[PDB]
Amino acid sequence: HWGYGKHNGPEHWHKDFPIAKGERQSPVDIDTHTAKYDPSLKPLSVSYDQATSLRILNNGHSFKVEFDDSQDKAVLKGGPLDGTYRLTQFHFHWGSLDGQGSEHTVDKKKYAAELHLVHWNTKYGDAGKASQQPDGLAVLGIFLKVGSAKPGLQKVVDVLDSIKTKGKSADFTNFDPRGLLPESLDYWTYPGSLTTPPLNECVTWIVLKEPISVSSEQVLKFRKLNFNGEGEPEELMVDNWRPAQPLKNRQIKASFK
Ligand SMILES: CCCSc1c(F)c(F)c(S(N)(=O)=O)c(F)c1F
Ligand SMILES: CCCSc1c(F)c(F)c(S(N)(=O)=O)c(F)c1F
Ligand SMILES: [Zn+2]
Repeated sequence: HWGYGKHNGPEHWHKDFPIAKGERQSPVDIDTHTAKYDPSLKPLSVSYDQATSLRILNNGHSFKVEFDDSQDKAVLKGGPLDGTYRLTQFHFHWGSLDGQGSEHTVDKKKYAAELHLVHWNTKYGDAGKASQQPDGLAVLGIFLKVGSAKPGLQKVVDVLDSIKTKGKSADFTNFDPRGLLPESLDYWTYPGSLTTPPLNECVTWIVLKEPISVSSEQVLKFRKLNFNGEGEPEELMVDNWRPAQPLKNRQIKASFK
């Protein structure tokens, strides 16, 4: 199985998923000085008022909150996107210590963690079929820095003890993902990929400029999770991030400055 260790981590993924060495892999370093301000980009429209979270689970590579995406309830549009994308899940990537954890970097800076709110293009009817298309998914990426607590994250942090090992899950209703957003929706965008196997090149990335702050106690709880299933050797779930990949011919566009 793929993972993040020395023997099954990012440098090994290309042997099962050759698109790892593709032309539009993610994440990337965002060079804020070469990114092109595009005055034609729209404001992002984040419409999460009717979101319905359902469950939270530890899948062995992160923890994920899944939403009811069977109706048009929590949708992303505007910005660089054509059409309408529906929120299906969010998850995080984070480090073994505060100076690393994010997948995207900004001028080579790593953040403590990165939140991925994952949406699929409604013209493809559902998430799996969307992941097979070059404009199938839109992932809103938000950086986490350690400082003051994010009140809206606490409901997530407080349930993680119940999903410590791979395969555990719990009901998780009435979680409002609006409480995980920073004030500004200024963003960078570029065409890329899933950052884990199968690494499909199906993602329009929209990475917010403004990080959210979370507390040390909040991120500490992420680090208590385990990659392993209950009954296997204990390997804390930390450093579940893919390093920056070559930008190749791509431009990163900015909605601002
Ligand atoms: C302890 C030995 C691990 S076996 C293995 C592996 F090495 C990989 F690199 C992969 S990969 N190419 O998906 O990382 C894999 F799926 C594996 F099962
Ligand atoms: C087939 C799509 C389901 S798999 C998946 C995913 F949904 C992501 F959001 C990501 S991410 N980490 O790019 O947001 C990912 F890497 C995945 F592999
Ligand atoms: Zn992710």
